Amino acid sequence: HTIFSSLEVNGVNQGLGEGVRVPTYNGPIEDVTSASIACNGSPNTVASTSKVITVQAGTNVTAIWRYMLSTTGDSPADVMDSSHKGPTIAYLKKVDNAATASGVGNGWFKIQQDGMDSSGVWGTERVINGKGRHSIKIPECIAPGQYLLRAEMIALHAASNYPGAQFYMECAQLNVVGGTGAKTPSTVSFPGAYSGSDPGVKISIYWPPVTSYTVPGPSVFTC
Ligand SMILES: *[C@@H]1O[C@H](CO)[C@@H](O[C@@H]2O[C@H](CO)[C@@H](O[C@H]3O[C@H](CO)[C@@H](O)[C@H](O)[C@@H]3O)[C@H](O)[C@H]2NC(C)=O)[C@H](O)[C@H]1NC(C)=O
Ligand SMILES: [Cu+2]
Repeated sequence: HTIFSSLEVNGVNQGLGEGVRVPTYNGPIEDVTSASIACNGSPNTVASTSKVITVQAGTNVTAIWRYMLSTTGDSPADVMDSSHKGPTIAYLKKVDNAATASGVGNGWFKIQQDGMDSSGVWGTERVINGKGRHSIKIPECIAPGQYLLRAEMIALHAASNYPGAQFYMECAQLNVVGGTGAKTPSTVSFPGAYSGSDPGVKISIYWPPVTSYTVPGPSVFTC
């Protein structure tokens, strides 16, 4: 249970719910076929925001994850419960207007992931123990313009069967400046990219103990 509730750009937090479409409730999405897998949604309620955050291509934004919207601390229990082991992921989607576009459909490409490392430490643990900081590099070679940023943590502690995986995601509204447009990504759809039978979605992380993990979705886009 966790919420991506603010974005940091160049050392500066842009504000709670400012340019990030936040739900009030920190519960997961569980159905990978639901339109809610894109930018959260029903049975949650998601707030709108008219703020679009300007970001320089080639630099990093930081998604800031908190247990609740009211949370003010940054210790592990203020981010997410440490049972919630799994990957962190981030995607971009070019849109005409980042304040009104839904996220649902084709256009997403993956720009960041952190699965399980050699020491069996998971991406989510690095965020939990890293003050909730999920750092994501905006590619330098993409076309400038309006984008949605989808930042995600997947908790796999109850994912032996499907449904079981817990998907925590929110979408931020960006204006990417300075991109060269040198490369055009191949894209996937949400819903569509993840299936219930994917080996990184339906997985027992205890029996046997995992030493390699396949993060779901397409491969990472690089310049
Ligand atoms: C900007 O965002 C980048 C992600 O999109 C991020 O890159 C990642 O940084 C981490 C650590 O800084 C790297 O992780 C590993 O490095 C060594 C082996 O490579 C390990 O010993 C560490 O434990 C750690 O897991 C990621 O590999 C790296 N990913 C990529 C694609 O470069 C940058 O750190 C972010 N930059 C800033 C300034 O925040
Ligand atoms: Cu939870």
